[PDB]
Amino acid sequence: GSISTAVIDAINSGATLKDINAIPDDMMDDIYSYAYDFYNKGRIEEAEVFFRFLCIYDFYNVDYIMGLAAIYQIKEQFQQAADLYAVAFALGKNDYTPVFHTGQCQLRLKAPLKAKECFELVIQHSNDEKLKIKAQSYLDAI
Amino acid sequence: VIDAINSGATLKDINAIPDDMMDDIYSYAYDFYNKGRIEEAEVFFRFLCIYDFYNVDYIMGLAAIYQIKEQFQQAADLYAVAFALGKNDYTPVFHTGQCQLRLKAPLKAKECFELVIQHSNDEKLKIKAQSYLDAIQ
Ligand SMILES: c1cc2c(cc1CNC1CCCC1)OCO2
Ligand SMILES: [Cl-]
Ligand SMILES: [Cl-]
Ligand SMILES: [Cl-]
Ligand SMILES: [Mg+2]
Repeated sequence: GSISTAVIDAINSGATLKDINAIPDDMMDDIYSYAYDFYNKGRIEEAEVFFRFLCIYDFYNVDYIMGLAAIYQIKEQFQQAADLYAVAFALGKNDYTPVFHTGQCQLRLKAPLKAKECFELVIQHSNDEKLKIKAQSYLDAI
Repeated sequence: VIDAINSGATLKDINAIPDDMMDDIYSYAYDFYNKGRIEEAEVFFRFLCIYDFYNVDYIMGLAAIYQIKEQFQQAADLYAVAFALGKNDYTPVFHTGQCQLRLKAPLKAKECFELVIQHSNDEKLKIKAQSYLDAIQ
């Protein structure tokens, strides 16, 4: 998966495609919009390939990581999604949506204590009042 | 092994080396590190991360090696993976902040140390993070 690629790239420490600016920003933006065109039409497998492609080229990009994590969550690959949401959070820091979705994933993974901590984190630190209501609704059920 | 290469799995997933032997190799990697045998520690931590990319302590060991060698971006990259995988541990975020300072990105560094202080339950780590924050202009 995308995380394995990132680690192998770091181990080998050779030149990557991004290191040589092999795909310009404007082309990456286009491929990202094509990925969502597929996603929005229900073509989830093609969207997944396009987001994997984006994450091979530029893994440490919140928008690419969040798109892929969403696909994994829909596909009920909850651990893979949670792992990617955590990468997105560590890169973004100020957006608590990846924490909220991780909490959803942890519930499905039968880890309610982890899920509770995720949702409490949202309520304490997010300034998105609507996200906080959603998180509280999950807390009410645990 | 070839199947794991062709199917993306880890060597750990197929129990290619016994558990206690891997423990020994990790200990030897750490011995090299503590003795300043950085070239050998790097080989050993790379070996460990090839064996199990998903092991947070293996990743952290290689990231520390890269940080010592002043490959600050490469260290920061691994620290982001180490965070995402690990068990509510903000230590990789703290070291990312150090890396960002060395990369002349003090606002990114500040956000790292602030994240540690807002969400870590490691009091000693938060003390260190605050000392860096106190110093950031
Ligand atoms: C912190 C960061 C995250 C996250 C979830 C968390 C919070 N976990 C709980 C807090 C105490 C331990 C369990 O999902 C994305 O990134
Ligand atoms: Cl938020
Ligand atoms: Cl580097
Ligand atoms: Cl900066
Ligand atoms: Mg508030």
